Amino acid sequence: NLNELKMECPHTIGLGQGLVIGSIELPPVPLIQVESLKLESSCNFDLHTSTSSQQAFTKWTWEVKSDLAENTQASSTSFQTKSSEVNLRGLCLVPPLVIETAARTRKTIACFDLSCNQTTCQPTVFLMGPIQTCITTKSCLLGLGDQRIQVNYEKTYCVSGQLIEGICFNPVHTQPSHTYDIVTVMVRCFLIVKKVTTGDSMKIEKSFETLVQKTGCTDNGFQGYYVCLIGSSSEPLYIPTLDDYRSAEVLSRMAFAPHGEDHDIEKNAISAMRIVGKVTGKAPSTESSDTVQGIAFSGNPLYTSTGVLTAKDDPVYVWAPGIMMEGNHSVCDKKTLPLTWTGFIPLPGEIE
Amino acid sequence: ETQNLNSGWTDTAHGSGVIPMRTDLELDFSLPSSASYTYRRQLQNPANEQEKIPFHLQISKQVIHAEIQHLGHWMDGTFNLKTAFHCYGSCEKYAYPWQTAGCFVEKDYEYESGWGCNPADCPGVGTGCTACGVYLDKLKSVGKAFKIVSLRYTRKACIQLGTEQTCKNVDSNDCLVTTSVKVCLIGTVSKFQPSDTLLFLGPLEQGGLIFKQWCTTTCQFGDPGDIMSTPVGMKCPELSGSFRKKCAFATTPVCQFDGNTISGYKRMIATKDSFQSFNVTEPHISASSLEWIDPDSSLRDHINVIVGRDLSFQDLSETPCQVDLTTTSIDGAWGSGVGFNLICSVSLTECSTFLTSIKACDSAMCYGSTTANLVRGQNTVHIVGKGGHSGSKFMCCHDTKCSSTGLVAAAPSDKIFDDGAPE
Amino acid sequence: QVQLVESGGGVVQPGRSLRLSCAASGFTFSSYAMHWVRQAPGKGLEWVAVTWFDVSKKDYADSVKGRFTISKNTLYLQMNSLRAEDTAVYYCARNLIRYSGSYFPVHGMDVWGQGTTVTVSS
Amino acid sequence: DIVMTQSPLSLPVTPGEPASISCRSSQSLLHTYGYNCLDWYLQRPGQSPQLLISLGSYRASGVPDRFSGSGSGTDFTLKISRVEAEDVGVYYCMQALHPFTFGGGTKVE
Ligand SMILES: *[C@@H]1O[C@H](CO)[C@@H](O[C@@H]2O[C@H](CO)[C@@H](O[C@@H]3O[C@H](CO[C@H]4O[C@H](CO)[C@@H](O)[C@H](O)[C@@H]4O)[C@@H](O)[C@H](O[C@H]4O[C@H](CO)[C@@H](O)[C@H](O)[C@@H]4O[C@H]4O[C@H](CO)[C@@H](O)[C@H](O)[C@@H]4O)[C@@H]3O)[C@H](O)[C@H]2NC(C)=O)[C@H](O)[C@H]1NC(C)=O
Ligand SMILES: *[C@@H]1O[C@H](CO)[C@@H](O[C@@H]2O[C@H](CO)[C@@H](O)[C@H](O)[C@H]2NC(C)=O)[C@H](O)[C@H]1NC(C)=O
Ligand SMILES: *[C@@H]1O[C@H](CO)[C@@H](O[C@@H]2O[C@H](CO)[C@@H](O)[C@H](O)[C@H]2NC(C)=O)[C@H](O)[C@H]1NC(C)=O
Repeated sequence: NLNELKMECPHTIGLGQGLVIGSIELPPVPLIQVESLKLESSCNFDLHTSTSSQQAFTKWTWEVKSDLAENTQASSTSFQTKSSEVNLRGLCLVPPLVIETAARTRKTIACFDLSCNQTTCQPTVFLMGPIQTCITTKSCLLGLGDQRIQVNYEKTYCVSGQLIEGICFNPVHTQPSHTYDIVTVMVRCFLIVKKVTTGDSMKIEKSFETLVQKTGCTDNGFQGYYVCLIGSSSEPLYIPTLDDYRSAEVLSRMAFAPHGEDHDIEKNAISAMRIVGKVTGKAPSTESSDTVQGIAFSGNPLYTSTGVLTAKDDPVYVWAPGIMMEGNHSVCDKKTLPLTWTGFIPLPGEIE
Repeated sequence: ETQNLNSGWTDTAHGSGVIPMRTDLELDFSLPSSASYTYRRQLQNPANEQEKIPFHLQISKQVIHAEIQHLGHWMDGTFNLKTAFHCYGSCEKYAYPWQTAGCFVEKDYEYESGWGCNPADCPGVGTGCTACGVYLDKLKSVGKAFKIVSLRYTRKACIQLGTEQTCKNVDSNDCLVTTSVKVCLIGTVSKFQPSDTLLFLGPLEQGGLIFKQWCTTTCQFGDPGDIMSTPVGMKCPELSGSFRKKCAFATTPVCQFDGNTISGYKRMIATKDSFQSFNVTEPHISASSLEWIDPDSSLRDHINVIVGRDLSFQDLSETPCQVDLTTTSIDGAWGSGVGFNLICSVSLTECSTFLTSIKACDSAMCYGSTTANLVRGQNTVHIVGKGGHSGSKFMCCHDTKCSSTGLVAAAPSDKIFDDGAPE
Repeated sequence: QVQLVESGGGVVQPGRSLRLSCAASGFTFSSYAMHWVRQAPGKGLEWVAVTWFDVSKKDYADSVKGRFTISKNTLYLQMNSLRAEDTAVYYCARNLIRYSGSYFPVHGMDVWGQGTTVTVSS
Repeated sequence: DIVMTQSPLSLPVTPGEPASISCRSSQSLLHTYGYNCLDWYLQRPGQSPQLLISLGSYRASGVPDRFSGSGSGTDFTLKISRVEAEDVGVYYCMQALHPFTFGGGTKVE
């Protein structure tokens, strides 16, 4: 089976600026086949290979106790959790400056994230590149596992803004005025790891705790940032940028919706799941105490299952299938930051 | 008696109306909004018939002022139904990502033994709460809403009496009262009423919709104004309906909802033709009022004009404004089809400024006119007309003074003009 | 972590009043029932009262019914008209129950308080 | 009425042997849901009571495999294999529903 990933390109390519991005949800694959997943290209562009390397993840799972007596009533102790390190390959782990300078380096980034339940993972494939690749590539075929992905580049109207009564409106480029024409655009953000020697400038989790007005937390040592792309085509956006109104609004939407949008398959449209309960785990599994918490659930794959601990600047990657990891910024201990984040942003707009 | 004028040009022969001021010149007429009025006469003194003064009454388009309350942004939403069965304990509040939604309502169901709906994926026998909820996701702004507090209608009145000129805004309570001329706007009929809610799907100059019933105290999902984004925060409606605890596949508890699942914006879109729309030109908005010009003749005004009988003819005819006309260029073609444009160099003397009208005549009739405020020196005026036949050299005429030169054309508005010329 | 701490215990005369308190932490107070269990000096264990389904339903033992009332995430126990036979160390315990107004446990009292001492004899 | 009866009020034994404690009820403890509403508690000399068995035979979390619950209706039994030094204390069976009546205590040493 194949799935069409559509790259919605602007009509102005020669006079265009920024990147073009697209994403697609793939059918669920069982948990055993995850570690051997490889994203194959065969495209006519310049693929950046950094994301195709192996990275250690603390796989964190839960399961019912094997020695459970018959008719045992569910409780906080009728099930157990476990963690172990495993090498994952192909996930969206972009090095810094790669997405920012993709327009100049003419490189193309292709990766995937995972949204999993207890027995399977659903991959979300992201593909982003220079605007000019909308002409040099046009058509391609990516591959992941037993799935093929027909990549089509098609010129599309209002790729960076929103259509208001038939007229395209793009976000204001800068904010002198007050309140006027508001557009609602989709953003797709990607977590970036970037450490510095001395300052607190890279502790992005301290910015979230400030936005939710949570004082006294000290488990926010992670150093990194997010790179967002607006709509299907725009220039890369650095989160956080202290003078960009788009950055402050994207950051605010993250603080109050840490898990962002879901990757639901709205067929059947029966949203029912079972909440197993609050759980804690060891990340990494060689730790002597619990370092991450979350909510164990049973149901269809909904939200992303990958993240990093906000406590360590050396990135501790956690893959928790069947567990919604703690992302609420109002807590201090055992919180995580997602690898990818999709949201809808209200921004002041202006006509093209 | 009032006279309901309408916009449009009428072919008139040469001439300019002369009114001997034996009595007060009285005008009673009603004109539509978005229609400028041009009334031109020569006022003549009964004694000394060679004392003739120009009278030009120019009434600009009707602007409408509305005291408004900013209600915020109307918001579209998506009806999302979710059921969460806890394997034990109570149903947690604000512990899951779907509870970050803009607005939602949840119902907590107790676990009833003997119901039979027991899921097989709990770590044991699930006995906890079933949290059923409706969640409004992906809230988008669809436009701004304004409530009309009060309404006021003004029209700019400009008058050229002899060598004197003045312009003043007039409304219902502020009539223009000069020594010789009185302009009174006595009444205004409107399509807009107080307490109306004006919704703007896009920019101000793109039009609006009128809502007589906009949600206020009791707001329900599906009503006009159900979801509002205010500066203080999100104002949300009640999710009218009820929950029903069902069982799917005799295993998993699922909830269903009986009620409306379509947002107010989507229910308005499906019945958009049932809402009074209105077009907008030159809008100006503040934090407390909205100002625009209706261009669809939706408004109608009633104006009364009184010119006093005892004009100061001697002081108004000292140095009469003298204009000279030369026909220079002509664009377009002739006939009653394509219309034409006439360029004319108009040179006024003696006076500093002068409000008057230049007309586009041929040998027999005038087909168009243009009114402008001439500034001392040379003026270039453009006139649009329609008509003409072989040999009809188009020229520019001020009342009856036409340029010596005449120009022929080639092969194939909402204004009111009244200069007293014969039809 | 989860733990229960008792307080308010003392020593008074028969007919007076005393109020115990049990501060809970680490678990949802509406998911677990909260019991009071006393132990007279040198004697066995005696159940006193309980509250469950948040705090909307309450029950008591026959020997105390009408005299005690079981009311920050803390649990209280008002001991009124405390006659001289209630001398005991009073414990505070929790246990998981099915989520309903009808009390039915899923497991027994797993975590207890360290206990508080109250003796009434004059 | 309803009362619980425990056998040996005192059960002294060496370390490393089996031990048995019985608990008999006046009326049946078998609930319509299918669970025996009886728990087993242990009180160490200076400690508060602790949970051993819930609902007749369900071994509580953190309780080693040597303890075991069994029985139905009115005749219940607590088995402990290889008695250890930590097992010293008083054992109490408790009714899991309202009338929460206790057994009376069984001393081990
Ligand atoms: C991380 O974890 C923390 C802690 O668990 C969690 O904090 C909780 O946040 C939520 C909101 O995010 C808080 O809930 C809000 O509480 C206020 C105040 O509630 C009292 O007062 C109101 C009246 O003012 C009473 O009605 C109410 O019963 C309480 O007595 C509420 O006002 C909020 O309700 C509004 O927002 C809801 C959406 O969340 C709407 O569905 C709801 O309809 C309300 O809308 C309001 O709109 C109009 C605005 O004035 C008004 O006219 C309407 O009538 C209506 O009031 C909301 O319930 C909660 O208390 C916090 N719990 C804590 C601090 O312990 C974080 O949310 C969590 N974050 C993440 C990202 O996971
Ligand atoms: C986890 O998600 C998978 C994928 O949706 C679920 O497996 C599906 O189950 C349905 C019905 O049982 C089948 O029709 C599909 O073919 C299954 N897909 C796969 C890939 O196996 C699975 O049930 C979910 N886990 C739980 C506990 O609900
Ligand atoms: C607002 O103006 C639009 C045109 O700009 C009006 O719509 C047109 O009306 C004419 C007259 O019948 C039709 O021939 C056109 O097909 C209409 N549409 C367009 C796009 O021109 C509209 O009626 C005006 N609003 C009101 C309330 O009168």
